[PDB]
Formats: sequence, C-alpha cells, structure tokens
Amino acid sequence: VLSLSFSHDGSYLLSGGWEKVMSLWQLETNSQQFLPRLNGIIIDCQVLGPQGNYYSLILQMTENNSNSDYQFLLLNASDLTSKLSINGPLPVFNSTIKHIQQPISAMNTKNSNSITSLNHSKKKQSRKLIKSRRQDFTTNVEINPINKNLYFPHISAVQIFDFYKNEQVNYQYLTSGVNNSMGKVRFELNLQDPIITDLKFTKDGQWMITYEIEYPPNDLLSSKDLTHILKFWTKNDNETNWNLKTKVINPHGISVPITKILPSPRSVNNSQGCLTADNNGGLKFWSFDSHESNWCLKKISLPNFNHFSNSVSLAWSQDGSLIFHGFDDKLQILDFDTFKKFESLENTKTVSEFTLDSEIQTVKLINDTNLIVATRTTLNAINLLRGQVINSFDLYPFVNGVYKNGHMDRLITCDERTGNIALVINQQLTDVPTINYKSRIIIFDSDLSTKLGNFTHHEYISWIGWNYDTDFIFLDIESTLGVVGT
Amino acid sequence: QYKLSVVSGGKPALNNLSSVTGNKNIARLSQDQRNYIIPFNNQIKVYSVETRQCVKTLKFANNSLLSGIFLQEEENNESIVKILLGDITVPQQAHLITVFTNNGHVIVLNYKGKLVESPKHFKISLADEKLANVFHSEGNYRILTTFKDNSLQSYRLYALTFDDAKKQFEVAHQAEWHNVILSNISSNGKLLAHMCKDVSTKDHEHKSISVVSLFDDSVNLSFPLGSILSSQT
Amino acid sequence: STARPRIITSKAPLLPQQTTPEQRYWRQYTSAQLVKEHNSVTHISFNPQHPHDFAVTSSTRVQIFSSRTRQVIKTFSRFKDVVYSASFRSDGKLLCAGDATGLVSVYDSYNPRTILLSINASTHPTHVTKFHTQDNKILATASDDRVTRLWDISNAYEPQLELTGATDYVRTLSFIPAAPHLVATGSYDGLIRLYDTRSSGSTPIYSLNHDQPVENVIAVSPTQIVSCGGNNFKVWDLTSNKKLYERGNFNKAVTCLDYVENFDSPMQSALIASSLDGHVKVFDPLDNFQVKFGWKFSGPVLSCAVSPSTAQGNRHLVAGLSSGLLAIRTKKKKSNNFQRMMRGSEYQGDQEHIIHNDKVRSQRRMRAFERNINQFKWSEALDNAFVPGMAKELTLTVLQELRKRGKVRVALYGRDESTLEPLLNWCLKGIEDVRSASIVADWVAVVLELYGNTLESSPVLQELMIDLKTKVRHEIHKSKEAQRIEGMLQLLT
Amino acid sequence: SPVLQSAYDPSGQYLCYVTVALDKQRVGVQPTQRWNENFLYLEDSKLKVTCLKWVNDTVAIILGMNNGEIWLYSVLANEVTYKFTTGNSYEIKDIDLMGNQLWCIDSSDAFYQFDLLQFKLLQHFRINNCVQLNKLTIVPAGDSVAQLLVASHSISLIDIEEKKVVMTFPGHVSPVSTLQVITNEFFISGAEGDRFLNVYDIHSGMTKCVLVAESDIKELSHSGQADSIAVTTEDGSLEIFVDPLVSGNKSKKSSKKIQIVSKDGRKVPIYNAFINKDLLNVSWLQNATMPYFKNLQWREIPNEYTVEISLNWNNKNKSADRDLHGKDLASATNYVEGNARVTSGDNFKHVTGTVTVILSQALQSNDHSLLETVLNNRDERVIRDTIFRLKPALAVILLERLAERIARQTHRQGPLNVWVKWCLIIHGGYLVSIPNLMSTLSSLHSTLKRRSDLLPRLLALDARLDCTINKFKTL
Amino acid sequence: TLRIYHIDGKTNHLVTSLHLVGSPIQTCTFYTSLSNQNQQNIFTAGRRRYMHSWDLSQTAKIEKFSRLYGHESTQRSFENFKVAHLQNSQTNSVHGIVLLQGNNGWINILHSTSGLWLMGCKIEGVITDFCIDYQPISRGKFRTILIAVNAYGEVWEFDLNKNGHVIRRWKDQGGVGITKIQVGGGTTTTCPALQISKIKQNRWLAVGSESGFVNLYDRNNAMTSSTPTPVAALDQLTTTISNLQFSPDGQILCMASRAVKDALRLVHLPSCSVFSNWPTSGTPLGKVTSVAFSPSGGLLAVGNEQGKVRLWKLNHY
Repeated sequence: VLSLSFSHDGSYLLSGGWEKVMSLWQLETNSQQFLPRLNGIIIDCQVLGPQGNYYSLILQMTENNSNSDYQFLLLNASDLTSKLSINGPLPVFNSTIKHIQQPISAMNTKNSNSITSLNHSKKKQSRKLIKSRRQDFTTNVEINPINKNLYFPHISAVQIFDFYKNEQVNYQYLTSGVNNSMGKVRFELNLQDPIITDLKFTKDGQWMITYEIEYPPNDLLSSKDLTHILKFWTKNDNETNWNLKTKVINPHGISVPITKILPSPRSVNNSQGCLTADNNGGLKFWSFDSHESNWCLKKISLPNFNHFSNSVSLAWSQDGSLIFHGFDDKLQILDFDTFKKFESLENTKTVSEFTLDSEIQTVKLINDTNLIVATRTTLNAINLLRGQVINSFDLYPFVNGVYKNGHMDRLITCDERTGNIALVINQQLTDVPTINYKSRIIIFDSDLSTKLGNFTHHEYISWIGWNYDTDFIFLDIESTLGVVGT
Repeated sequence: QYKLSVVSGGKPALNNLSSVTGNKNIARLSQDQRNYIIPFNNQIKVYSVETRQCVKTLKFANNSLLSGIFLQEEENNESIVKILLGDITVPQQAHLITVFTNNGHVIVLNYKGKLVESPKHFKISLADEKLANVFHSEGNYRILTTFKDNSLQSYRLYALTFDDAKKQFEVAHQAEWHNVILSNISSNGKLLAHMCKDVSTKDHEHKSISVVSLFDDSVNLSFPLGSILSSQT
Repeated sequence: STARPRIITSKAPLLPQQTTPEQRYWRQYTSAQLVKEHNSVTHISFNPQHPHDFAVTSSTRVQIFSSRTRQVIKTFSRFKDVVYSASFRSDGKLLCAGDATGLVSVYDSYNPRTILLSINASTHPTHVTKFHTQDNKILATASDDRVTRLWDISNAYEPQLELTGATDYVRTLSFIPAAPHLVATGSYDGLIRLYDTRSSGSTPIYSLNHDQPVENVIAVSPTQIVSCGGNNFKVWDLTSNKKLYERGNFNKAVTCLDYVENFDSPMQSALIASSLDGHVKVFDPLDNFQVKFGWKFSGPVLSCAVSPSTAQGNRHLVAGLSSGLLAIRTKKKKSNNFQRMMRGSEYQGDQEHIIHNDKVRSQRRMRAFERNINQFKWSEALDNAFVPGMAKELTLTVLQELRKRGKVRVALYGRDESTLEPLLNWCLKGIEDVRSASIVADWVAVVLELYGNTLESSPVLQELMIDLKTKVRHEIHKSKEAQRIEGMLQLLT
Repeated sequence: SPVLQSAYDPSGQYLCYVTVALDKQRVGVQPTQRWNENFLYLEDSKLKVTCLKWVNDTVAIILGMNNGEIWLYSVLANEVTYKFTTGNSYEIKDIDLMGNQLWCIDSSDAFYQFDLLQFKLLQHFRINNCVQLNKLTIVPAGDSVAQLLVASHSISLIDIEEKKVVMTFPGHVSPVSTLQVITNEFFISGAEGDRFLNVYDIHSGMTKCVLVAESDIKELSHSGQADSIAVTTEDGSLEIFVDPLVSGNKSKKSSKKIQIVSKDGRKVPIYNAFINKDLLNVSWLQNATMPYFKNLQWREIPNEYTVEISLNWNNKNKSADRDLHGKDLASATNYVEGNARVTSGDNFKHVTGTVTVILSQALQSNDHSLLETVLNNRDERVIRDTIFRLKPALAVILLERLAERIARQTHRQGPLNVWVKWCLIIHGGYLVSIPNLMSTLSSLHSTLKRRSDLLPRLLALDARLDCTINKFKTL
Repeated sequence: TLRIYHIDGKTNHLVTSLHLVGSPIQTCTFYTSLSNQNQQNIFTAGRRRYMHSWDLSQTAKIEKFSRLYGHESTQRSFENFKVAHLQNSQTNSVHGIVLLQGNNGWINILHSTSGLWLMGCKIEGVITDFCIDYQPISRGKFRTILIAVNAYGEVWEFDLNKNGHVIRRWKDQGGVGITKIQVGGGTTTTCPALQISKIKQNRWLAVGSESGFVNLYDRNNAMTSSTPTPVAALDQLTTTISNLQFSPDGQILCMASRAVKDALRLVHLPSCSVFSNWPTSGTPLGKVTSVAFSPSGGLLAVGNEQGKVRLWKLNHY
C-alpha cells in the first residue's frame, strides 16, 4: 500500500496501493468503493473540501522506468470524476537521470525494488552514474507541423502536448497492451508493455507512422522473438485522436529490426509513402494506394548481409531522385526509379560507395548541394554536384562512446532554410565526474561555413528539433522545453 | 540574432527530498474553492477550478526574486515545501499567498491580477537544519525541521510566532525526536505520529510508534510495534 | 478513471482472395430458390417502373413472378407454340412476346385475359422483341426472315420501318439510351451493325465485327456497348468505333448478359454474363470489366437477369437453365389511464432552454471467456477456452490474450488429467495449422514441464502424447519439404 | 410585463425599477453602463409604489406610495432616510421635484408642496374644477415655479400664486399617462392605451402637431432640445422621432424603429429606453427579472433595425470534464483497431490417364468446385503426365490457385505438397524466362516462408517431447 | 424537465428550463445550506438509480449520485427521497443530508454535498413513509429526528445527532395501511429556516392513508403518552391520501388525493375544522397531484394531471 488517509469524521479510509485502484473503505460495515483504472499507480491521496468535497491524489506514472512521471488529480466527491488533471510532458529517457528511484514493492522488478533492494539500487545507480561514460538520455520526440503539436512516444502510449500553453492535450494508447485494461501486480511486474520505439508523421501531417517491438513473457520457449510491428493511422484537424488504418506484422521477415525510418516528401507522392532501413541493408518503400485505403509494398531493395549493425540511416533528395544510405563504414546513393545503384554514364567519379572511418550515425542533406554526415567519431560536410569535401570536425574527444547508434539521428536535425544545428554535452566535475551536466547548442549554415552561434546551457539537454516557425526546440532532463529563435 | 529562452514547464515540485511524510501533496486550494495553486519545478500555476484551464502563471525566470532564489544554476537545493493561503503578517487582507521553500524563506506574493515585482521577502532564524514542514492552527504556527548528527534522521519541532518586527520570527523550540523512520501529521494539523529505533536498541522489535499533540499536551503516547504485531507475521 | 477496454481480437495476416466489400455483397445475394418449368426458359426481364416483378418465357407459356413472394403471379398461355422473347415497356404496363408463329403479341401486364395487340411479323417465326426505352410507343422485332421490323402502335398492320442489311439469322438488337434514333443489331455473323431510324435505315451507319456468332448486344453506357457472343465477349465504344476491351474468361458460348447501374451497392455498376453452365460471372465496367464474382449452377443456364437499380427492396438475381430451372438468388433487406399516468416520456426535449445528457450506450454483450478473464478467474477462462462448441479462431484469440496478459503457468497450475485432455484435443486439432503452431508448442511445452511425472502416472495422456508425436513428425516432414520448396524456388528465381 | 415601474436617472447612468416578489414590492437600482444584488423590500404586502422620481448631494429616489406618504430613499446608503406624510389616508398620484421644491397630486385631488431642506410640508392645497388628475409637471421657468401643468384626460395649466387655472388644452379620451415639457411653450402628452402624442404649444393654447406611434405608447423620453424623442411601444419597440418640431403635415410618423430579437426568432420586448444626443440606451429583461442593457448610435443605424441577442435557447450543456462522447477528458483514450487491414512484409503487391484437358478448362474458367474435384486425386504419375502436357502460363496460374488453396486450408496441402513440386520440375524454364517471379508467386512464397519459419520451433518442441517421452518410458 | 419560474400575481415567468434525457422527474426539491447560505442546490430523482444534483449563467453544473458506497441491494430506485440539515454535534458543523427508502425497511442516509454513505436505519415490515423533525437543544444546537411509519401503523422515531438509534416507538390508533406521514408546525422541509437560531420544534403530526383517514396528533402530549390519542381523526377524503402539507406557520393543513378529480381539503388548526368555503365545486383544480405552500406570503401552488399548475393566495397573511 502507498497512501492512507482518514475522513474528517474518521469513518472513511482512503487507500491507494500499488495497483491503479483507489479504495474507499467505509469503516463500520467495512465496505469499499473502487476506482480501477487511473493511468498510473497512485502514491498519495487527501481530502480537501471542508465537508470533504474534493479528493486530491498524486500519481506516479512509473511505467516509464527512466522518468518517474508524476501527475496530480482532483476528484469530485460527488461523481468521483476527474475534476482536475495536471501533468507535464513525459519524455522517455534511455536511463534514469538523477535520483528517480523505483517505488517500494514486495519484490525487486524491472519497475520496482524491495527495501534492501532499494538501498542497493540507490548505491548501484550512484556508482553507475559516477563510472560509466554512456550517459545518453536521448529521447525520440516528434512534431506535427500541421498543428505545431509536440508528440512524446511514451511507453506503449503517446502524449500529445502543446508547448504554447504548456499542457498535455492527449494521451492515446496504441499497442494491444494491458496498460489500462488491467493493473500490474507483484509477479506480473516482470511483464512489460510493448515499446513503441518509433513515431513520426508524413509531411502531409494526416498520417502517423509507428514502429513497435513486442516482449513475450520470460521463461518461455517463444520468449526470445522480438515481434516487430508497423502501423499507419490517420487524424484530421477537427479531431485529436488518431485512428489506426493499416497494421503490418514483422516487415522484412521475422526478428529483423527496421530501425531506420524516413518519410516521403510531398514532391513524390504528396508524402503518402515511407522508407524503411534495416541493419541488413534492406530498404522497403511503401506508399498509400489510390483506390484502396491501405498502403502496400510499392518498392523493395532486399540485400541479405550476413553481418548485422543497426547503425543505419537514410536521407532523401528533395526531388526524390536519390537516397543517401549511411551504413556502417559506407555511404550509398540509390536511384529511386528502380532501387539500383546511382549509375552515371558520364563517369565523373560521382560514385555511390563512400568509405568512412566509423559507423555512420546520421546523413542529412541541407539542400540538393550540401550533405553533412556524422559518424561515430567525426562529422564531414561535402558537396553533391561535385564530389568535393569542404568541412570536417571531430567527435572522439566529446562523442567518443557516450551514445549507441541512432541517438545522433534522433538528436541532430536540419532546417531547410537556416542551416544545421548540432548538440554536444559536457559535465562540470570537482576533483569524479559530477552529475551536473552542461551542454552546448551550436547553429551553423551552408555545410558548416561558420558558426552562426554557440550557446552553452548550464544543464543537460536531451532533445533538439526545429518547429517550422523557424525556431529550434530543445529539452531538459526535467520536463522543461526551451527554444532558440529569431 | 538567435536567442534562447525557456517556454514550457513540466514536473510539479514534489517534496521528494523529505521521503518521510505520507502527506506530500503540497499544492493547495484557496480559502474559496475557486482556484488551485500548484508549484512546479520552474513556475507556479493557478487554475480556476471550474473552467479547468490556466488562469495565472508565475514563472520563476520572469520574476526577479524567484529567479535569484529558485533558479540557481548551480544548486537545486531550494524548492517549495509549503503554500499558505492567508498572509502571515496582515490579519485578513484576500489574494495573498505565502510560500516556504526548502531553506527558511517566507515569500509573500499576490495572485489574482498582476504580480508585483517586489515580494515580501523574509528569512527565518535557526536555518541550520533543513525546513521539512510548516503548518498552523489559529494564530500560532508550527515548524518541523529535519536535523542530523545510522543513516537515520532526527526531527525538531518549533513554534513560530511573528509580528514583533519585520524580521523577528520567534522560534519556541517546542521539542525534538530522533531517528524517525516514518512520520505523518493529521489533516487538522493538531497531531503527529512517528516511529524510531530507540526501542529497537532497548528491545527486540525494531520500532515503536509515538503520537504527540502540537498546540497542547493532551495526547503524548508511545507504544511498541511488538504489541501491535501478530505471531503469524 | 477510465473505461474498461474491450477485448482486442487478434486479426490474422490477410489470406489470398481477401473478402472485398464487393465479394461480401455478392455473398449477401442469398436465398437461392429453384423452380421448375417444362422446357428451356428463353428470356427473362424485369419490370422497370415498379421492379417488384419479372417475366420469364417458357413452353407456350409466359410467367410473371413477384419479388417478395417469388411466386407465379400472372399466367400467359394464349400462345399456340413456344414463345421466344418477352420485354416490358418503359412505362411498365405492356409486355411484348415474340412467338414461333411470326406474329408477336403485346398486351398489358396483369391482364392476361386480353390480347391488347397482335402484330403479324414475317411468316418466319419471330425471335426477339423489345420496346423503346426513351420512346413510349415504338417496338422492334427480329424473326427468322433475317429482317428487323420497327412498329408503331397506330400502324399495327404495316411495319413503320423495315430495317434490313443483315447476313444470316438475326438474333439480337438493342437501343442506345442516349440517341433516341440509333440502333444496333447482332446477327449470326458477329458483325454487329449500327443503323439510324431517322435516316433511310436500310444501310447501317457502321458495323463492328464480332466474328463468332454474336447472340447479345447491350448498350452498357451511352458511349460503350458489349457484343456478347461465342466463348468471349468484346466491349466496344461507339465514339472511338473500336473495342475498348474483350474478355474470353468464359467456358462455353455465353448465352445471356445484362447490366445494372446506380443502385445500393459497394460497387457502382455491375455486368452479369451467363455462359451455359449455370456459370454466371459478374464483371464491372469501371474496372475494365474485371472479374468480380461468379456462381455456378449445374444445369446449363440459358438466361440471367438482375433486379433493377430502383427495386426499393429485396434484391433479386435469376438464372434460368435450359432444363427449365429458374434459380432465384434473393438478398433480403396499458390502457388510456396508464397512458395518461405516464404520457410525458416521449417529450425528447425540443423547446426548453438547456439540454443535458450523460447516458452511456449499451455495448456488445460480454462473452464468457472475456468475462472470466476480466474478473481474473484464469483456470475457468482456460476451461471456457477449451469448451467444445465454439470457433477455432475465437479459441486462438483467447489463447494469445491469456498468454500475453497473464502467464500460462498461473493459468496452468492445478489441473487433473480430466480437465487436461481438452487442451490437448484442441492441440491435436490445430497444431497442423500454420497460424497457431508456435503458441500450441509453447503451451504444450510448459504443461509438460510442469506435469512431467503425472504423464507417467496417467496412462491415457501417454498415448495422447504418442499420437501427438506422430502428427508432429508428419508436420516435421511437411516443414522440411517446405524448406526444399525454398531451395528450388530460390533456384528458379 | 414583470417590471411594475421603471425610471432613469439624469445622465442616463442608472435606473431604478420596482417589481413584485411574493406579493411584496421590492425596489432595485442598477447601472446601465457596464450586478447590484442590493434591493429594498416593502414590509406590507398591501402598500405599493405609485410614483417614482429620481433626485441627484447623496443620490436619492422619491417613492410616492399607496400609504399617502413620500419616502426619500438614499440609494448608496440603501435605506429609506425620510418619510413625508400628509394629512390623509389616500394614495399620492404623481410626484415632481425641482431644487428644494417638491409638488404632488394626491388622488383626493389635493395638491401638496414640500420642502426637502426643511423636511416639511410647506403647504396643503386644493383647487376647484380638477376632478380627476394623475399627472403634473412644473415648467422650466428658471427658478420660478409658477404655471405648472396637471393632466387627466384634459391638460390644465394652473398658476400657484394665482392658485387658479389659466388655459385648458383638450387632453385625451383616456387618462393621461405621460406628460413632459420638451422646451418652452412645447410639451408632449401621451394618453393610456393610445398611439398619439399631442405636441401642444402653450402660450397659443393650441396644437403644434401630433406624433403617431405604431402601437400603444408605453413610455417616452427625449433629448435636450427637441431634436430626438424616443418612445417605447407596448408591443415592445423603440420609435424615435428626429427633429419632430419642423415642417398632411399635422401628424408625423416614426422616423426610426428598433426591435430586439433573440437568435431563434423569439422577440424580447423593450421597456423604458433612454436617449441622449447621439447616444441611445436600451434596456430589456434578460432573465425573468434581471435587466440587461445596450448602447448604440441611432444616427448611424438605419431607419429600421433589429438588435440581435444571443440566448441559450436550445443550448447543449457542455461540461469541461465530459468529452464529446462517453468518457471523461482526463481518461487516456485506449487503443482500438476497427476494420484495419493486416498485411505482412512478405506479401508483395504493386511490385495414359492424365487429366490435362480438365485442368486446362478449369484454369481457363476458374471453377472452384471443378478444380477441387480435379485436385482431389493424388496419383503421382498422373501429376507428372498432366504437368508435362500442360501449358506454361496455365500451370503458373494453377500454381497460384494451389497457393491460395493452401493458404485457405493448410490441411489440404498434404497431398498438395507435390503438385507444386511437379509444376516447378516440368516448367522450370518458363519460370526462368518470366520476368516477375515474386509478382507471380507471392502467395506461394508467403505460404512456404511461414512454413519454414514454423520449422525450427517445431523441432525444438520435438526435442522437448521425445525428451520427456523417453524419460517416463524408462521411468 | 426542470423548470424554475419567478412568482408574482400577474407575471410568473420562466427563469430557467433544464432538460434531462431518460431520467423522469418523480421528485425534485430546492435546498439551501444553512452555514454558507450560498449553495442553493437542487436535487432530483426518478424511476432510476441515479439522482442529479444541480448547483446554483449559461451552462449547468450538474452531478449525479449513482454509487452507494455501502450497497446497491437495499433500494431498487431513488424515486422517493428527502433532504435535511444535520449538525455533527462534535464539530459544530452543519450540512445537508439525503434520505432514501429501500425495499423493506432500509433507509439510507447520505451526505448531500459529498455523496458519501453516512449511515442507515432499517425499519421492519414495508416502508411506507418517513418525515423529518428538528429539535432545538440549546442555543446554537439542535438534533434531527427521523420518523418512520410502517404500513401496519407502527411509528419508529430515530435520532440522527448521534448515529442512528431508535428514540422510541408508538403505534397509530387505527390507520391499518398508512400511505403518508408528515410533521409540521415549525421549521421543516416546506418551511426551511435561514439560520441556527430560527429552528423550532414542530408541533403537529399527521398520519394519512388510503382508506382516507388522517390522524392528527399533538407532539406535546404524544411524546409523553407513547400510545398517543390523535387530537383528531379527519375523514373528509374518501380516497387515497397522497399529499399532506402544513402551512409555514402551522395553522392550515392540506390533504390531497391523487385518484379522484378535485381532491383537496384544507383544515384549520387547532380547530381541526375543515374549511367550508373552499374548494367549491367550481374550483378548477383538476386531479390534484402536487401541492406546496409559500415560505412567507401565504401563496399556494397546486399542480394537476393535465400539467397545469394553479396558484392561489391566502389573503389573510
């Protein structure tokens, strides 16, 4: 149990336990009334109205093991309806940040700790943050441009937010999970909800592309496969809830991750298509059927590479002629008309097989002339009309091993009209690397011609994008959203 | 050309540092059940309880004293621990708010309109051990403070009075207890309960519960969880 | 607070020939009833105005059937020999029949006891007779004399027009709904000619060749026509004067063909063709006459028809076989003191100021497995998952839902062999299925890993296991042969 | 109408209205500029307010009531300060005031003059040949107060120091309701239940003109210098006459007309509007008693006009917490699929005794029943002979049919597992020549791929099986 | 439909008109909190399990009580209920309560503002009616009494100041099957008070029933008798008794029958004398079905089957 409260009379007991239920214990006959589904476990409860009219309660939202996602709720005693709900944005971090501690439960699980377990986990987390160098905390964040709407792909859910008024407008489930259909109990805590790893929108904005991976319960023979699912939905501007239209089971075959996703622009098919890159180099292009209300596999390039490395990315030429593919230690340019190599009859050494030192993290074209590629050790800016390199800078002193693959892809972005803006993170240390992080955001333009502006921030920043209002949006470890703009 | 500024705030300022009180819902409703005051990590939001939307915002960065006190770029030690509806100094003004942070600060501000950029700032005395909680019956105030010397924590209880001078915050030093594992205070704010390990030292059972009245000494009772517990457990 | 999410049924990956809204609709064409006549039924035609009735030709006999009743409504037997053609007028009053005497009889519907008009065509037996569509008072006929005759009601004794220019055995002619003067005519030589009545007429405006004997000409659209003869059928366009398409997907010579448009359906327009097998096939001009549906009736069908667009009710589709079998597939569509004491509930609130409603709709009724799983009685939910009388797919869905939300162990702690077998009977029933084999493997593996020695103690479960081993070795062979299939397909690609 | 009496203040900033509630009359003052829940109740259900006059230092109202007395009532103090009684139990019939002088007609046909500063009855008074009277006014003769007007269906001008009548205007058939001096020598009289206002010239004792309303005239007001006169009309409207004192010229019609209509069509009446130069103020009853106000510019507004006002006529009670349907707003909406189509990543789209003649016929006309009956057989020599004497493309579409039937009924695939083998064996070269192998065997590929994917877990199951098998066979 | 009107002689006009869907209006009452004096709630129930509470301008604030924190098995519906004050008597806080019938004896007592299940008292046999009495104890304090009448004629007096305990018993002399009960003469439901000091013990008590009697007792002597004799046994209504209401000053008692047209009698007290001059034959009253007095002005409101409500005034007051 987590919260015990008494009525002003002393004849009612407000109890809130681990499972997402609120119990009214009427003491005399020892009866009870239940609120069974509250979108998160309930830490605390309290009565406010002098006659006992309002029930306030603090909710933990512990599904996000990285971020203890808090929420405040206020109930009419009359109808037991959620009179008031406040909730900040809920990012999904790659690790617990500063002091987020799993709440006390019977047994230490992936979402809970015992008591000796609580102390050991505290010491372990402190030692991990002191020792390790892999502090990424990079979170996928999307922006619907048609509404300037922030989208946080929470664990088996999506939080639709609006930074203009700093409020959460929506919380939508997408997976066939048991998040709200049922609580979670002592032994079932080891069972985890599906992780919707990927979410973006088409340039049209009407369609949202989602990729998730399924986790079967442990201690089973089939407890090894990670089922990969794609989904396309639709919402209009007159509603705020997406409706699923198309649902795809295990694309590119079984147990193959589809890590890299890229939408299509409005130029090619009015942005009704998508491209998917695997670690096996497979690139599948779907698009929406004209007569029929689903998509289909319009085009496919299906290599079969024995090795596997999820360090895969792709960029799209603004006219749709060619596709850059950053694969571990290799750059490719694929013609779109047939999914074959970029063959030039003139043979002016504008080849499509470029070797690079490390695994390629990002490849982004600022226009049809300038391409910036960020590999796990460095960054290089090159021309496209002529195969001539212009700029180069290092990531070994700073981006040495802090991140895994794709984190650079989700961090760094590019605006088609002001240039490129990058991110770097440091931490002040006093004699041990102190937890106090201190990062920099740097604005460039035209394949790093010069630094438009470097700005240091005294705390960590975990995500950067650009709202199409020509204003780049950055996040903090705490759910604070700031902007650099003109 | 390019300027940086914080826009949206999330995490409400939960007093997670205490971790001993079962009543850490600190955001409070007004004297009139019309609006709700909620302190975040970076601002304080006021909502009309019926329209449900934000009717007032109090951003620390935009404020001067709030920026200089709560928006320290080096330490996050100071966070709001209590909000109080009535003004501490003036008897029955209406749209006043008193704020107590982690470190003995008394901030008097006005919601429901334009926030004056000159808040009534005060600092309490004996701000050596931390401020854990504050509350009040009529007139007299009571402060719980977290004091330290086995990874356990002592709690010192003082009585707060004021209106002698603008800075004179008189502390009575009511009482003190040691190594409290868990503690809580009644909704009336007239009683508190807590446990300890002195009985663990003096017996086999690891804790005993003591309940104490605040503004009176009617209820002062200690008893063992050994007496409480059962043979089966 | 939130609501309880409804159970999410698990949808399988799409199987080939997915049930389109079309295929579904051509499946709700239902209620196929067979009736017997005494010769080969020749022609069938619905009544345009009030589509509630249709006329069928037979041996010296013309029968009017209803739509809701589907019974012989009207009887025509005043013929001497077998009738050949039957056609209604645009006004839905006069039906005209071409007989084997070379004299057609047209008279009002619902009055068989009157021969409202008997027009003598050529001495050779008359074959096909039709009304105008746009015009109310002109008739067209074709007989064995290889000449078509245009007739006005006023001159019943002399043909208003004598259209000629054919080769041999004129057997079909049709009117264009757009031009109230243009006419098409198909003879035994294919080669459908195109005449104008307002011109001289004796020479066609132009002809389009159907080499094999064309037996039907249908103006499907104001610009396109279909020539339906022989094995194949060619859809031509008049403005281009050339065949837009042609389909030869029929088995024997196509015997009948009709068209329906702008009616209550997922498909906007449909084209039916019966090809002497009971084989009726439904194409659609909007899909370039692509195969959409088909029925097969044993007797070789001679005529087919469909209820018109405005049937205002149950839809009908008839196939008359040469044996004389009409197959009709139909798709079907407290006292005064007490009233005074509760006489206000019907208000519905139209005039007052403020309207408020907090009603919640009654959802679909909740099944036993869903109920048991939601109130967490897991072993009972398993037992309901292995009750006999229910669907394999439903059992599949409940199995995955159970294994996902809960753990199969807790669903499977304390069974006896007597409640153990039904699980395994479902296993032996469905392991051969592709969709569930992995799940059944999971469940059988955990059940054995729990009940190892009880397998020994219980004798029957041992031979259940034995047959399970035999069938799973059979599936081993199937899967390995499938891997060999992988091999030579990868070779051939 | 629920408003018993109403009266504006000078400058048109406030109005006081007396209305009844459970048979006790309450007076209430309101501001008309943009509530005031303060009222004043009457203790006795039987005494009612008859005349009601504004007075501008504390702002006060004068209430001539049934009892026969005058209540001077200060509004800001919200209290009746003074009570002027007279020597009678009658009902005062009409009141008027100027400076410190107050004058009134009591229905006993008795004139009374009172002094406010001395709080005293200056003089009782009576006059001959005034038998019924219900209105009086006192001319704006400067500070002099002589020659005041009285009226009941016959307007009579009377001098006070001469204490006798002077001139007699023909009044109306009905008792006079409104009587107001616009300017010197010109005044308006408007009867009860009538549509005609008489514009009388005094010194002539003659009729200057007449104004015709559209219906019965309920109430009247006018601007300073006879430029504007607005009359509230009983069926509820505002008719304004503009410059009514200048040249079939005797009777003047309304110059402009103003109505108030709700959104849905219902017409809200008006009552006691006020006019100032280039500003018209309009009052109406919003709820059953609550009065609402508006201001407007009659000069700019056209000659006929309809003030629209929004009422919740058939309003839907929208609550912040209930969504558009079913659920609460804070309820995180769950996940549903509906009729969403499912498709995998391997389904490619937009990418002797033989039976040969029967196979070819069925494939040319894909009869499902015939194809089932002809695939029922399982004789391998016949399979080989057929596929040897079968067409290549016909065998290709045959393979597609086999694929779809294995998908529909995987149980049928047992004997059907060799049909595809013989097809590939005897027509491999045609498949090499065809360009789109995936496009022509996608269904086959899906079936065999899922079978191969089934393979390994199946073999693991076999190992677990024969493990426990041998285990309990030996024990 | 809830319609609220504003009341005069010549002009009663529609102040507001709310429309519920699928929730018939079987009972609906005003209510004011005594402490704050600014709640002004409206409570309504019908042949359903949910009762709507409307607070007191263009959108409505309406809640619905549908969950009984103890048990839903004691009552099939909310069609009948009443509202009353209640003092905590430990903390001198005064608040509304809601009173409900059940199936057999069950009487549910809920907190009005909060919807809690405060307590319950079970009366035996079949519940037919109950009523609310107040009793000032000292200055600033009172206690509330719930009177319940069983069909046979038994009357059970509970107090609610302390939790539900029978104060006493007594049986009505006669009244084989009672239909309605009603106390009156002081502060009550139809005559609410406006502060603590204004509560006065009722004086008269009426027990009315379908074979047409109304037994009228005086509290001052029934309380000591415990087997009381009615001060009068009125019989002027031949038919079922369906509405018994006292005047705000406890001098007039109205008896109304639902069955027959023109079925209202007024009785002057303590004379126990039916008023003779009213209603006359030509008193357009209809099949009376709802009656209520005015708080002060002696008005009388009576609504009939045809939907019309008529309003007289008792000129004396």
